[PDB]
Amino acid sequence: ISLDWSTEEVIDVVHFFQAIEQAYDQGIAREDLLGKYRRFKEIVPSKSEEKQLFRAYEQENDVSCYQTIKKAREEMEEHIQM
Amino acid sequence: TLPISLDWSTEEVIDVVHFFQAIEQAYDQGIAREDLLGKYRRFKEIVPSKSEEKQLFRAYEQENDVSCYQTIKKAREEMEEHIQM
Ligand SMILES: [Mg+2]
Repeated sequence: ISLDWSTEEVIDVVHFFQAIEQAYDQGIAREDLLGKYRRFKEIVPSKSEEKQLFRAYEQENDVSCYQTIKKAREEMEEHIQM
Repeated sequence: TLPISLDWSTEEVIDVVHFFQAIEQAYDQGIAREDLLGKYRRFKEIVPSKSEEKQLFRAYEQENDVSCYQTIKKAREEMEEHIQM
């Protein structure tokens, strides 16, 4: 059973997608991006919901939320640029 | 015609498992268009190669009465949210 979001949670999710965009712009610190992702997953624990949000966001933006986060999780590079 | 070998992470294996389960769900009680496509999108993140995708669909369909192509095609082209094959 899923839980509805508080206004604070909505903002945290907005910040997450803005972090993804930042990765494709001037870049973002690994620690920053992972922190935004950690928070995103606290709010969206469902793997299915995550996939739906990622696809919906990518429909209008030429980015890959999955590949960006995968890189941040697996690589030790301090600065991430997609 | 090269013999395919797949190198996926643990989570990616499960993402692929969820994709095929999604296709099966479409033939059972049905599934939401958005969920199905979300899982197909992830499948393509893991299997960007069209040749690998084609062979995986074939491998699954050889033992399961479903059509990955028909299901995703219908989902992509039609607007109804509830998809049932
Ligand atoms: Mg409710």
